[PDB]
Amino acid sequence: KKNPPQIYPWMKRVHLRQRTSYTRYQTLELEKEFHFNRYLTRRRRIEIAHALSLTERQIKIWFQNRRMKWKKEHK
Amino acid sequence: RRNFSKQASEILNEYFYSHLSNPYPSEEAKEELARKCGITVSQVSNWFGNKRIRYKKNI
DNA sequence: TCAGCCGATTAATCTTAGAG
DNA sequence: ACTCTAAGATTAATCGGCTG
Repeated sequence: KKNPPQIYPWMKRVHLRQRTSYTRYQTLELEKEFHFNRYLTRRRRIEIAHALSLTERQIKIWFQNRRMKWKKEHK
Repeated sequence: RRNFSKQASEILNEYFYSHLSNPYPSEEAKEELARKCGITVSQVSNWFGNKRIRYKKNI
């Protein structure tokens, strides 16, 4: 990929890095909480973000991604 | 899981380089390539994600 | 409204089949 | 045969359209 005839937009840098892997415990719970209730209430949202030491956005994103993963395993 | 066949890759690269202007195939072209290469649409989709990034990080 | 949902993708990473 | 590379997969986190 050393020489692209041009630098098209997609080749540009999007996203105005870090990937905080989640501990086995954290993932085990979120999962645990998922089998229980696929969607989240502002309530459950906070209590969990609390319990597992994570921001609300992370719990929100975690469930959003888990739903798409559920969608694609079909099961 | 084993890697893709020398031919499947060729097929994918052909598409990729053939479209460097927008390497984002539609779910159809993806389904198309998928069957051509004898691999899932997910596998194609992953392949393109990885291909794009690894292309960029090497410009 | 406007925060959260979907969907596709980005980018960092995990795994480990294999090019060397 | 043996070893690191990188192919292929997984998943935080982002972009953006859209609605309840």
